[PDB]
Amino acid sequence: AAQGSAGSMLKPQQTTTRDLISLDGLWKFALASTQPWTSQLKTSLECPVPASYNDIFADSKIHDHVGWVYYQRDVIVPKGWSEERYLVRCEAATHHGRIYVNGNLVADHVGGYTPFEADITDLVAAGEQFRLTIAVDNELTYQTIPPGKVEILEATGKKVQTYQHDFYNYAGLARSVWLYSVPQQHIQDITVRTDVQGTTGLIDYNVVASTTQGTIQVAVIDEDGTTVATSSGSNGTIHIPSVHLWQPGAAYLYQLHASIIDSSKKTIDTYKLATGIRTVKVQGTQFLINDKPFYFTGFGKHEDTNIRGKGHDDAYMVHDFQLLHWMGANSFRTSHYPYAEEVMEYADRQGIVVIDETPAVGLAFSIPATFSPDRINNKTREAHAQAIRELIHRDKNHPSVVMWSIANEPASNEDGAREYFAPLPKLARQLDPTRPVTFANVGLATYKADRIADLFDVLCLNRYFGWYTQTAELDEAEAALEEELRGWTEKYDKPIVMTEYGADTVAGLHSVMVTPWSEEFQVEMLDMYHRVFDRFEAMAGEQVWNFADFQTAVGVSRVDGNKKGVFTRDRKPKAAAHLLRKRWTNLH
Amino acid sequence: GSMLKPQQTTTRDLISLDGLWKFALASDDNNTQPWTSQLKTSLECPVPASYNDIFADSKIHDHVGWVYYQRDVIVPKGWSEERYLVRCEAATHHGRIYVNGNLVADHVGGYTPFEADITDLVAAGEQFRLTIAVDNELTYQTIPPGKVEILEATGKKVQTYQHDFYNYAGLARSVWLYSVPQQHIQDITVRTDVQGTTGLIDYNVVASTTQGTIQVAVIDEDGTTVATSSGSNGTIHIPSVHLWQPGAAYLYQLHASIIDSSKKTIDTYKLATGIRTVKVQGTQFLINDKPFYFTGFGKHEDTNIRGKGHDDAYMVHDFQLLHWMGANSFRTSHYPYAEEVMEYADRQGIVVIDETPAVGLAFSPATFSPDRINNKTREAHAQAIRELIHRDKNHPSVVMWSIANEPASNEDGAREYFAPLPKLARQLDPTRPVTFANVGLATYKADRIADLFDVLCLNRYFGWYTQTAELDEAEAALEEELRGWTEKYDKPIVMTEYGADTVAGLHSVMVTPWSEEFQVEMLDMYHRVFDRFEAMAGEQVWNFADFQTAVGVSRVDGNKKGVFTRDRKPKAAAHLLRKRWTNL
Repeated sequence: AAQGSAGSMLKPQQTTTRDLISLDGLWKFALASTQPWTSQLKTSLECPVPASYNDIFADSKIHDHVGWVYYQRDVIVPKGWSEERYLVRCEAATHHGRIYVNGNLVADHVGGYTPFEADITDLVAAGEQFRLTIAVDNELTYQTIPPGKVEILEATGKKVQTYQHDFYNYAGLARSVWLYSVPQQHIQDITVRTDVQGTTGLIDYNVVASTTQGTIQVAVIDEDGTTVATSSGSNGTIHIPSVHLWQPGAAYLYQLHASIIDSSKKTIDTYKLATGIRTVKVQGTQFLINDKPFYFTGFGKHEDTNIRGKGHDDAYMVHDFQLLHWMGANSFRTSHYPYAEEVMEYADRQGIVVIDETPAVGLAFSIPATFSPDRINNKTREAHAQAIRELIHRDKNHPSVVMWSIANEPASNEDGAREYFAPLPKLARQLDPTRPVTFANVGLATYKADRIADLFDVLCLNRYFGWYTQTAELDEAEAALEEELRGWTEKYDKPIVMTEYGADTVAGLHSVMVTPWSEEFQVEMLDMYHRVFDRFEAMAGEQVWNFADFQTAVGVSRVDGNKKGVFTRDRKPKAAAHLLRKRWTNLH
Repeated sequence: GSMLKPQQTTTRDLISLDGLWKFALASDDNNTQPWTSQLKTSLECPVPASYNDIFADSKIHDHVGWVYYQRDVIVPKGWSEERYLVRCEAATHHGRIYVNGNLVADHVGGYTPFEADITDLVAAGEQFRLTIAVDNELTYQTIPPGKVEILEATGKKVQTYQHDFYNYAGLARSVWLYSVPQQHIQDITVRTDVQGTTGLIDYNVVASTTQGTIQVAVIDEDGTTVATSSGSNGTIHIPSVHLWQPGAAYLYQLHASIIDSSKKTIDTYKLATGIRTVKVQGTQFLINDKPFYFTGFGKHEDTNIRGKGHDDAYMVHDFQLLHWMGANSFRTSHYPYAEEVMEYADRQGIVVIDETPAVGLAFSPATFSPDRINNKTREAHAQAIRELIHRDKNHPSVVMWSIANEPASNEDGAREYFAPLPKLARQLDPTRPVTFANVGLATYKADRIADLFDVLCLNRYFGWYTQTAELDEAEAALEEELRGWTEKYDKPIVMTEYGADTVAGLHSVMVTPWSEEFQVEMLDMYHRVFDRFEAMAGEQVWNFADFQTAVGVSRVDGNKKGVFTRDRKPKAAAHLLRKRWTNL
């Protein structure tokens, strides 16, 4: 883990040449008390892996814990492995993960939403058994990339985790853990850039191999199963005659088979990696996927379900996606962190557009000046960029991912904000020149007051007039909102997307009168917002906040988390769901 | 036709096949044999789950008949010289495994494993297309029984059945590819006895071939081996044993290895056992020779979207909620649950009543005849006992088998039907008492099955059905029945189920059903009566949590008799229970 760079490999898969093993299951679990990774574990406490631990146990001490926790289990390297290089991966640690093989530290990793792994091949032998213990610290600071500070309670002395975001600070191994193998000479990375000449579809590729052994073949197969182009070399471009384009309601995916042939006509490594072929351009006030203009519809979302909290779930993913299709949503935004990788591949097959967001949420203090040597400084920017790299490295390939979101609701109206943010969108366009760049702008940072927006390609606005400013005054709110829309459309020649608009709603709370927290009120606000968007020709999309009720930090104005959900936390449609379905399916 | 739960050792390997499978349901195309081609679906269905609620699509949820799960599988290169097979922890009722178009297994239990040795069908290091066909149709001969019918006007197929809960279908439990040595261990058996302070156990391993020798280590929780033995089976004493107790789980690990001509280990298996005895004497249920009282619930394999699908987190949380409220037991309501739950219960010190999938042997027409439930049905019923007991025999947590829930034990034919069944059970496993859960109509007068069973499991719901909202009246009808049974039979009585429906948030200070308060009052008044009867052996409230059911004008989006909500939140009764169960 180095400054200015990203060292993950490709998403482990199984092949004729590589082997894959799941470490998911229950693991022994305990709380920081000393040096637990040097002996076995002493607990009847077992925690499921793909999951956040906080809610799992029905224990207050555990849920409330500030610091490190310890997952542990034994592992056996299959005896079939020697002559194969093998290693241990975490798709994500809560925030700060550490990997111990038997009681030597083998990896330390600061991102909370991106993979990390350790090559253990010289460290254990094929056929041998070791003690995998993984340490996850949930502590946020001013330098950690969702920012925060631990404090202490004057009377009881209890440790307490402050932060500036909405959603609860769920910790642990939220994403699958793996033990896999790769041949000594292997493909480590692949870069795919899809473009279109007339009707001919060309993808520039780039394959990275552990050594300089043999050569690099690439077959490119269609959905039916018949290869449609081939190539040699670590890099080039591939021509596809009469391409089936990946379309935002009509996913087409070709399968790029990268192989590492040895001296002779023999395959020694291979890797299957799906791409779809699509361009993304912003021209002025317009968002083009495949040179036709596009309008987002959908939600910012969360990784949040009932007991597992943030832990990725196969069936909620599929269900969630069906609800999107049910209502004719075409996109969503990975809200305030990168989601599980498997959600991105699913999004690709599913033909859903994604706004991929770094875990930079709450870069402000006004939910004290936020950009200084105290709160958000240069060491913080360093971590912010560190996170931009790992996200892009990981996600660069998904045709569904369509624009990077640098941050949520940063204090972009304050002195200091511009210096801070300047290198970040520039980093993004550099590492990946194919997609546009944005961040979701807060209400305070008005068109006048914001000093960041010009550095970005698309304008993403979060607004809540009918909620905060004009509380229940929908007409006075329609005033405020078009005031603001005008301001942006006049000052800038970018396209605009409402990334956040909504109102807390308690399922079953009804009222014939104007009343916030009533299914009815939610409808009305949503509806008048829509009416306003349609009168602005500069709008390029709309994302309700949020998909579904979700858990947040304890708070008096938070009714057991955030209820701005259009669906309940158990995924049941409020009235708003049906409004959105009616608008999204019945017009363009 | 099963084998020990696959596990990774030094000599066995093991891959999970869980994840997104291409999913499609059977239509009446030209394509009558979908298992020999790529599926036309662009639907991916998650595996550990069950499919009905997953797709937000009616036709899918409503479907009667076959569906197909399909995916590609790579047998590892290193697997050769080794023996490998594909296991299904469970299907919906009827599962068929196809390996490259080839029918390789066909299995009729709904909640137990089935598997296929495919070592000669696919080459190690090669890829194959695995497709699994699961049929959800019940009949008079399936183990939950029921008939399929046709809606007169529209023509739509519909599935009738007799039991409460919804008929969630699919691959509700994990799928595996796994390696095993040519000369492998196939089954193990453990029987734990207590002889004063010393624990004894009789191991019985069954390997594939008879060369080399069988060796056994028994390691304590601290890593130190504590008795050793040689031979395909023998009996072990453990000096000052650490007993598995309902309050305090303790699990010795039994390593059974298959030594060869030399001093090398060709195969090996790790099998957890707890040392504990179950005796029923008189009206008493004794665990390790002290009186025991079941506290807890009938439960269900039911969560929100995955339906019946096994779930690690809800598992762990559920148990944490038993601990929270001082529960000590539960009943695998109306089907054996997933294997790993039973394992977990072992580690957790939670006692289990293991029930077969046999509910709804009741048509309230005459239910026991050559039409509804005949010998053929009874064949299948004995098969489930075989497969249930074969799989679960080893668990210190499992403490009783439950033959069936709420059968018409009061009708003619009932007796001829059940007779062979508990005999079968006691023959397959002498170490545990046998029961079934008695329905309300089958009173202590009317019932004609009960004498044939070790423990009496009942599920009275007077305050609900009978003296609906008349608790004083229900109290009487309740104690009347308990006099009856305790007067008539010299056995332990456990209220297997009991309690009233309740809507979270619905409240009242008076006697009003469907209010949180009414539930507390019913549950309570029952406990008052249980405490007066010396023959009582345990109480299990009817239900851990709300669960989905067959659609009904009397079922508010499922059953709400649950003590927690479907997303597992405490109702008023949860607290009443916690108070009683922790404190005395």
